[PDB]
Amino acid sequence: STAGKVIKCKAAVLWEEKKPFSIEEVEVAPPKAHEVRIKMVATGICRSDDQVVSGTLVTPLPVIAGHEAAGIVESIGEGVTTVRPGDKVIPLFTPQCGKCRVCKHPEGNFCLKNDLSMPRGTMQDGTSRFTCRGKPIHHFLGTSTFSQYTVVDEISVAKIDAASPLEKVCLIGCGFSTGYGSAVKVAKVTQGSTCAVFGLGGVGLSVIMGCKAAGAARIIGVDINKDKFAKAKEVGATECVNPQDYKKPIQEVLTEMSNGGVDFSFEVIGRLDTMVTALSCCQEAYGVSVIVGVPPDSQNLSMNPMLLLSGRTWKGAIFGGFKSKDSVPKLVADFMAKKFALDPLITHVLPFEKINEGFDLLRSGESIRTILTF
Amino acid sequence: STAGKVIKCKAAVLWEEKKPFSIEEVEVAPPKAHEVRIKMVATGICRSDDQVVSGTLVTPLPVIAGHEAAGIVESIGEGVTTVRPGDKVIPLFTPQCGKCRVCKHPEGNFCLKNDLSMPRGTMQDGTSRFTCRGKPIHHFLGTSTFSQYTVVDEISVAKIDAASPLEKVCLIGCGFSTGYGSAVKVAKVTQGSTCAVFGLGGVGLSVIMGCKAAGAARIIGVDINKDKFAKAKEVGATECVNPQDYKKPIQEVLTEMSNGGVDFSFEVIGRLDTMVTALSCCQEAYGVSVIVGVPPDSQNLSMNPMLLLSGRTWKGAIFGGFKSKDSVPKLVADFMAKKFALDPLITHVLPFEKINEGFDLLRSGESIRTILTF
Ligand SMILES: NC(=O)C1=CN([C@@H]2O[C@H](COP(=O)(O)OP(=O)(O)OC[C@H]3O[C@@H](n4cnc5c(N)ncnc54)[C@H](O)[C@@H]3O)[C@@H](O)[C@H]2O)C=CC1
Ligand SMILES: NC(=O)C1=CN([C@@H]2O[C@H](COP(=O)(O)OP(=O)(O)OC[C@H]3O[C@@H](n4cnc5c(N)ncnc54)[C@H](O)[C@@H]3O)[C@@H](O)[C@H]2O)C=CC1
Ligand SMILES: [Zn+2]
Ligand SMILES: [Zn+2]
Ligand SMILES: [Zn+2]
Ligand SMILES: [Zn+2]
Repeated sequence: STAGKVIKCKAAVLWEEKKPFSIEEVEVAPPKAHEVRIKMVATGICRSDDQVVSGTLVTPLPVIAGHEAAGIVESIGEGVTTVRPGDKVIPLFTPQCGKCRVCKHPEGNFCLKNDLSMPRGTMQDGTSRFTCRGKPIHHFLGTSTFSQYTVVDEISVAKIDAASPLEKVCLIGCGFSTGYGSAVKVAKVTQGSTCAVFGLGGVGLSVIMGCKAAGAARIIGVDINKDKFAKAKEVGATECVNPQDYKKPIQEVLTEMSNGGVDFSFEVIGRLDTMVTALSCCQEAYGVSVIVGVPPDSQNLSMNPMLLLSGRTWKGAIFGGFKSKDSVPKLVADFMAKKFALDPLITHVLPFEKINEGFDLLRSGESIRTILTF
Repeated sequence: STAGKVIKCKAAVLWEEKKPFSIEEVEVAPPKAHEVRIKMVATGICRSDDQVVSGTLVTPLPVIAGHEAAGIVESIGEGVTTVRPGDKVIPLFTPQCGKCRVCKHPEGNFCLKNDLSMPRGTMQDGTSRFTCRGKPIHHFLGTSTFSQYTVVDEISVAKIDAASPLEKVCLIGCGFSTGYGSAVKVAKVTQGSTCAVFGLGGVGLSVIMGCKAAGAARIIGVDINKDKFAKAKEVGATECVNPQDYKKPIQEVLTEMSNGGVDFSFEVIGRLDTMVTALSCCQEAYGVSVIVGVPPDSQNLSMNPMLLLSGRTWKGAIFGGFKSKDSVPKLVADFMAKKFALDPLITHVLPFEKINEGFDLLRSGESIRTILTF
């Protein structure tokens, strides 16, 4: 009988860029029509949430960040049909309305109801469910998972297996699905191909998992932090290279290593220069390069379109190209059936109250995924 | 007999950039091992040849330009197995060695023996078969068709049907195949899709022919020269737009016209700005944009990689992605079988001696293809 009532609970509020989060009481309004209020159980720390703190991923502040999570439905608003109270759910930072031209397209996943392209930091109705110190607080990507309770639109939540371990499957809400799908769905990596993966964090490791699942013969991990190489090899990298070790640009190194360029490359960092390097290192006639990393806000890259004229394909994707609400429950079912592993991404576990310590671990280079438990 | 002897003949020599072609006597050496000497019958004037004159497509000078042609084999060197004297042939500006990693790849066509990436202006053996006034003259793309006779490597020639009309099928050597293949093979335009085509010259009109052949429902032609619109509609454009008629950037106009972005766009001009505009006007989640136009040498474009992160695909191709020696004879057979039309591309037919007048028709906006006859 919190149904229909304001919930007071602890959240991690970001009042200002480049500051620690503030763990303090917020008010969470009850769900309106076609909204769902969720008791959070676990949430991952994704680099994207750090990019909000840095101001390189722009969204209105003050904000409740967090987008990679799982929890249990506390209550549903009028007209909700796809979840019920007590269901295990993953919030969907890329919604799936099922009605727009993108949701109807066989390839498209970047649903037109998204709050990513022109971020408002609201619910679909352009309002906020969060108050803190009597002030309205923004949502983030329609999820806001750094809170003991959040409210999401129905098109931004999926029901998952009632027996799911939420402290693992939260990663299906961002890192795992994004990297894995970038390899298997967006690039469509082929058997016996040579792949290069720039960035060996939680998302790059999931790209290597996808490239190994698709049968790549060679998977070259690229990182300036050599501490990341051991885990990259554990999940399928065949060799790792640190650009800092070489006199020549790493695109020339990777072209040499692959006897004329790789089949597939992935940028999984968020830098303009590595997006161009990753395109250049794929074979000039038939290579494919996928951008996964989030670039610094409003900045343009410079490149020579002759890289494309010879035959390269350049593409990007959100959330591994997966239609979110269709895909997430299937990915959970596949995890439950041991079709892929999440433990290699989880390097640290902390209670929610130690969220700043978890951000310090990511910023130091020491962690892949820290899972926060409520 | 001419076999085994130097031929003295008329060619159009380009001694330096931004000068008219010089019609004069050249000496054409006999073919060496694995070379083919061709009597030219017809050659088209392609914008790429004008870009050599402008200095925006860099190749060593002085040069015999011309790459879109057909002729008859005069003689063969030792070891030639794929053509014989008397055969009708089309020179291949993109070769097909059949042995390199690209030629062996199911998608690749940019054969590693090409003279496009790092142009030397020679035969495969690094020498020239042309002299003029006692000076060696460079080849262009392994073809050099602005000459009564040329010598090509065997991997740069295809045998075609003995009954084909060379004054039309010369366009299968460049413009038609480039535009048609960019639509049907590189973009893989789908039935009922909406396409935008930037540039309505000979290659852009061939892109429209391919989009119509693939069953596109809407084909929007874009040109600053409204005199190009009537012929674009004859070969399948459903509507034409001139960016100069609008207050808003044309990417915004096309996104509005297509109710949120086109399925397929094509840049068929050669400008950095229209390459970015064409990418932007394709739907952000599932759009495909193909670069066909040749950009100005050594210039980089500037773009926001968020255009790709949402889901766009950006790709370019040489020669419509066709593997050149396999494809050109089949395209000629398909033309003989009335599967497509070439007459709509031909606006002017001039004697070879009128090459400069042909180029002035292209520069003035008055022609699509001028065919020069020997
Ligand atoms: N497209 C999408 O849907 C999603 C994109 N993102 C983005 O993916 C990127 C990766 O996220 P995570 O794996 O969580 O981050 P992470 O920070 O854990 O991993 C990035 C890795 O890149 C390495 N790196 C940094 N600079 C480098 C350089 N110059 N050259 C080579 N390696 C370098 C770092 O050492 C680190 O190991 C971030 O930009 C993030 O915002 C994350 C998930 C969703
Ligand atoms: N990728 C490949 O294998 C090939 C590429 N090319 C390139 O394709 C391009 C087109 O070649 P052609 O059709 O022979 O050229 P063309 O000059 O006949 O056609 C170009 C059209 O673009 C239009 N145009 C110029 N500026 C424009 C602007 N700012 N906005 C909109 N329209 C504009 C012109 O009015 C003209 O109708 C050239 O860059 C050529 O070098 C041609 C053939 C093979
Ligand atoms: Zn939708
Ligand atoms: Zn994320
Ligand atoms: Zn080859
Ligand atoms: Zn051409």
